[PDB]
Amino acid sequence: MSVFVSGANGFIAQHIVDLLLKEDYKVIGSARSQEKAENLTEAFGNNPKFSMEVVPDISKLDAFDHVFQKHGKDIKIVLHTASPFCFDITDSERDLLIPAVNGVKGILHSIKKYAADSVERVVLTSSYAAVFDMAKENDKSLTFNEESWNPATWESCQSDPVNAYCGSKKFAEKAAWEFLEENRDSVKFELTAVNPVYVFGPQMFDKDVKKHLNTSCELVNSLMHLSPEDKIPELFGGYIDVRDVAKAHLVAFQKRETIGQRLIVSEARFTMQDVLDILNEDFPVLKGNIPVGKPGSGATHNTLGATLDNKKSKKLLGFKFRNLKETIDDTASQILKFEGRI
Amino acid sequence: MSVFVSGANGFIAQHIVDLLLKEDYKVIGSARSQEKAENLTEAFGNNPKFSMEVVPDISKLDAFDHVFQKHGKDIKIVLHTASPFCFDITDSERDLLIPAVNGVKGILHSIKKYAADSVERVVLTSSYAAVFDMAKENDKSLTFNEESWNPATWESCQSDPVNAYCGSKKFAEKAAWEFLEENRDSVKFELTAVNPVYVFGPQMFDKDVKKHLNTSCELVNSLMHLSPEDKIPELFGGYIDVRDVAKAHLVAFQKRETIGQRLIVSEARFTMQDVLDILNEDFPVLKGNIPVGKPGSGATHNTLGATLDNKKSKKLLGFKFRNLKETIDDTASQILKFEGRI
Repeated sequence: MSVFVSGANGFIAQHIVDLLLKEDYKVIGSARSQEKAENLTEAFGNNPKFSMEVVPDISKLDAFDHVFQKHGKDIKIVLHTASPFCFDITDSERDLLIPAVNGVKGILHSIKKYAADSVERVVLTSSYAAVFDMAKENDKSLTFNEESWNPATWESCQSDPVNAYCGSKKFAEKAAWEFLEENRDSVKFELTAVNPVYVFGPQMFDKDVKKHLNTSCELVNSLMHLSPEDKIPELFGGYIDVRDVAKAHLVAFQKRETIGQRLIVSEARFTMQDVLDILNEDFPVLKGNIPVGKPGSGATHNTLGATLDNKKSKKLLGFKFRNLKETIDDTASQILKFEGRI
Repeated sequence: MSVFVSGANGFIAQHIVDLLLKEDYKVIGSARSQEKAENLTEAFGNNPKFSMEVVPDISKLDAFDHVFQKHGKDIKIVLHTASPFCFDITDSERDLLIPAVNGVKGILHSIKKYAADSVERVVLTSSYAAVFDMAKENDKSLTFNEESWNPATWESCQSDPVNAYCGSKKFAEKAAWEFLEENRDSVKFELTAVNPVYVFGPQMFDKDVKKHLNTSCELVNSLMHLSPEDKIPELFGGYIDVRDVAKAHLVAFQKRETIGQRLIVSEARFTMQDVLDILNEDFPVLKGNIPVGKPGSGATHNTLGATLDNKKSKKLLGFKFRNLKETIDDTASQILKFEGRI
């Protein structure tokens, strides 16, 4: 009853390890170096049921061979949360697209060779970037669901860095499904994809906040630090708390009904205005020091773009998600506690 | 006199090498790998006036020690065009900001250590990203010039990946001027920064087009492959032809008047509509197959944002720049001829 979590030091991944250990699973994780592996096992307080392997570069196809060669008979569940450790914008194909695809193909081929009969479930951390149409998010008449796929092609997505990045998520998820479709009679596992939107919420450990804020929580951090007259960035998307994302990964491998499914983990829509309203209303230390904008004109009070219909995902997952106030509260409070501002 | 060109296989740098050889300089370049080094020397016809050294990682502070130790007495000009390879958007400080700064400090420390009395001129390839205020580029009432610096701070630029990247360019260039200020008595060299906008134009060699289009020319390529009913991306900026950027690097070290200067190399403003108009007007093979948009509504006919005042740079450089028609024509024609469409 052992579970392998790749890139276990990640924002989402640390919460996954946390939940797994609280549910009395044995957990094996990967990090890019011995130091990082040690830091994490120490952070969890040398739990006997938690062990780490070192996997320095997941962009290589043989990266996960040793772990499955050494522990393959013992691993029942694989939660592949790790993404290629770095990328660049020139030669998108060689430096972003190909590594993204191999980053998924490698671990699956490791399973096929050293654990074709023991691994029962694989959950892939995907993204809403593999689902949506970036140019059509603002179209109120449209609806996107679990069956929606990013329309960008291998060639067309290379237009600019942002499109290329979202394209890499599509082709990464596609390679997973393709591997299983073709190797179904050669592997025992079933596959599920978890597709988060913008991920907010507290870091698993308080020390992390200084270095390890993800892209979404960085947006909150910057808002907290803007002057009263500073401009408000224009952003629209779904939001989800990191703990709900972590919980969804467990439900993804635990339930029969999540087999072969893409699960969009999103609670509702937001804009930066919605985040600003919460910051102002909930944090006396910030009130008067940050921008105010136009209170109550964000997506928590209005329909501002395409409908994200993840009712299937919600039904399948079977647990209620944290709202924006709660996730921003926890995110902001943790940063303010790290800054000693209380 | 022997001119050192870091990252000599880059889009701009290949043109710099071409120009230098034509003016009968001896050239030493660097590339991240032996393969790339050998590919470049081959492409230039195994010209014995041109040699290549391997420098895998420019952010390691001893990166360039070997080249300047063995060639320091001979190297009189340094054209630092290389930027860190790879980046990451979660830990922007560790994976983007610090490497950018060290990618500049390293080579300058190498020069101080091994070529303090011989290197006479250093030219840094910086960027208009170090000059502009991204949020104010919109505002017609505002002007940016050679004395303008990106207002983003080390903390504030970390708000998002685009801002972080732009911030990294600021801090890289800042480190260069600071190094010279603090070491003026211990080094001989004078410093010049070249700061390009969006760089369009033909690759030095035709075979490259398949893999090696930079971010800006990738925009042109993507426009050439849109259907008549596709929507056009919304983008505003300055433009410059790659050959003019390359020439400017030579002028930047050849002239006395460019000592201690930041030179913004930009001809005029553009939007994607201006690019579309050129593609439709000059290429029968594209017209009727790509969007038309709203012809003549672009930045070549209208004022659509802040004024880029580089009159000082243009005067100091002393040569006229190619216009948008010219640079897009050459970009598209090379792609079309590579696609056998002519």
